[PDB]
Amino acid sequence: MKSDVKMSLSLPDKNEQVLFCRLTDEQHKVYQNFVDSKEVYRILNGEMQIFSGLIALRKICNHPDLFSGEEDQFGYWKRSGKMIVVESLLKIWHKQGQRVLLFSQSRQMLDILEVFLRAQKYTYLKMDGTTTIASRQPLITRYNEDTSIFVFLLTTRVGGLGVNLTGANRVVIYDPDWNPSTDTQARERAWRIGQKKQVTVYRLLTAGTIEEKIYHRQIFKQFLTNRVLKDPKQRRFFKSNDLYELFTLTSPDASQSTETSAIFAGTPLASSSLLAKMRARNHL
Amino acid sequence: MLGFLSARQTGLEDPLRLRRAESTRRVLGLELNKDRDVERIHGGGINTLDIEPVEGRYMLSGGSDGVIVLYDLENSSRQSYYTCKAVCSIGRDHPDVHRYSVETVQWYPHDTGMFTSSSFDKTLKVWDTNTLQTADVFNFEETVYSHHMSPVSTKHCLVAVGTRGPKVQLCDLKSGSCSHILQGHRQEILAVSWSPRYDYILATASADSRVKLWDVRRASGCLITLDQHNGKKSQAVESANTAHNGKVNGLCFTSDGLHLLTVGTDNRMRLWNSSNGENTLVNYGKVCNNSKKGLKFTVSCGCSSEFVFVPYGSTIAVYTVYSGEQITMLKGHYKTVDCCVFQSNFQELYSGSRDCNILAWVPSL
Repeated sequence: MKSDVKMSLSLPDKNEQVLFCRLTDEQHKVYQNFVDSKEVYRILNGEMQIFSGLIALRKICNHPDLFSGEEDQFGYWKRSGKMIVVESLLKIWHKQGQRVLLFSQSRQMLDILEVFLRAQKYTYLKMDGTTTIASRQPLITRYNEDTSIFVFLLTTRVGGLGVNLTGANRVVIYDPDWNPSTDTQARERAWRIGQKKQVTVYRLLTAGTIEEKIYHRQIFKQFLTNRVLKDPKQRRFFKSNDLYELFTLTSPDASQSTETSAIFAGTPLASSSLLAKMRARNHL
Repeated sequence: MLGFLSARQTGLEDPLRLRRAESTRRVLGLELNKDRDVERIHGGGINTLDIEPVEGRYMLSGGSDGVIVLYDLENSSRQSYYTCKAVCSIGRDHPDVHRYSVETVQWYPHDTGMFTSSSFDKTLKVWDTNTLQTADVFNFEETVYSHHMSPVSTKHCLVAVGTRGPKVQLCDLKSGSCSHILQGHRQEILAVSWSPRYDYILATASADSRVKLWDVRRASGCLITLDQHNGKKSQAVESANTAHNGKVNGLCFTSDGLHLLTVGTDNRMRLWNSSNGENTLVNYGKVCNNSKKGLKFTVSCGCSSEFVFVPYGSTIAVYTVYSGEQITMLKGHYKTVDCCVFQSNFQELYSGSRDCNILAWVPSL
């Protein structure tokens, strides 16, 4: 790990927050209609693939215009709470003069974010799967060398592993993924060797929705990997039924705390050593 | 023999000469014991025996009724006639008794404080000999035909288990890992035996008429496949290179570990160069066996010539390993003999058979 070898190489401090972004009332109505519509009922009956319902709810939590399909054009940022928080963070960070990585698993919502950035006056650069590979290295370089480009747009899985995006200072993960490793790679890509300034990661979640359960699954898988690879003894965080049931909507009203904080509420052998080890392992 | 004593006193011959010559003479004079008896406690046939490697005093015996009896072979009485009394017993009333026949029992090498027993109840149990309680249990998806711990390993403590599955299991007695398996056989693995010479060399004999030597550290399958003809009938390896023309149901490395004795259901025993698996073409004649499970047979140690004691019907056939010459038939059992174990300290033999008897063969005079 970077615990025993840390003293040999430097590492700037990294802070990370998980913002819980309330659903907008129209977005909330669409989500509740979907979780009450007969499609999720058929999913619970097993007559239809649950996967389409998952994709649909992820689309809803990203932005209603994905699922549903002036100041009313495609992808208006005022109709999804996560885009409200992205508005606030982008404005504040631009006033601070920092540089942003904007991550999202969906390329369609990546394009929605592009259209939003064009609606604003932020200079930006995009690299995704649609860009030719032979021209991927220039864009990164142009972002890393100057400061006249503010926000760089990614999905978590484009480019080679660990493309050198060092000139960025802040990073926002617009939506969680099922794999913990792709989000860990997203945050790692900005915060690598030879990073000059403190990098902070903001994960955007919608509370009480499918996205919160995606983050819970991500933490659960990370815990499983850690238990297997570093230490078996580990404080248990989760419930079997609550972790696996992921077609409900309980948005917080701020009277009661969010599900994540409720879950994370606390924070030669001489035949006798051989026999001792056997009986020790067997009593457990 | 007075010549032997005189040569030893006068330094003409090394005492090694007298020791090994007298060991060979004692083995040749093996006969039904005149003044010795073994206590009878198994309700069924004895499938396996094991005298502890250090001090050679205590003997384990697994019966077809699932009980495991621990005998003291020392004549602690003052008479010339004694019975090998049973010290301990995993009987039918023990909470951890095997539900079916115990097929292999083996003392832990390097220490007598632990032993192991595998049964057709799909379990390899590790017993603390003092408390006589199961220190551990390894469960298998299919019945165990044989198992063996390395008699040499100061480093590893793996138990090689051969079940009716086509995979050789390696159960780590250090922190319990029974996941390791060896692929390459195709039918039940009727016998397994670690090399006494090389730490990580394991020979496995299976009903597919093949014997394979594995370096268990290795990631690339078996080292050698034994071939009767050594290449006279050569074919791309899918079904050729068979050790026998039947099921190979018994393995035994020689005392030095430089050769391997394999007995198969084609009524043949064969001797193999353990370093390249070449057949040495030692004849041995016809060795009658039809056992559908593993056949336990042992070799002599500390003698001028090495001997092999093979169950032969209701008898023990004693052969010279490197010449194949038939020494004799020990004839005292009433049913087919399942196992024979050799006490090397005094050139004694203990044979267990289906007649619920353990018979002791001692040198005469």
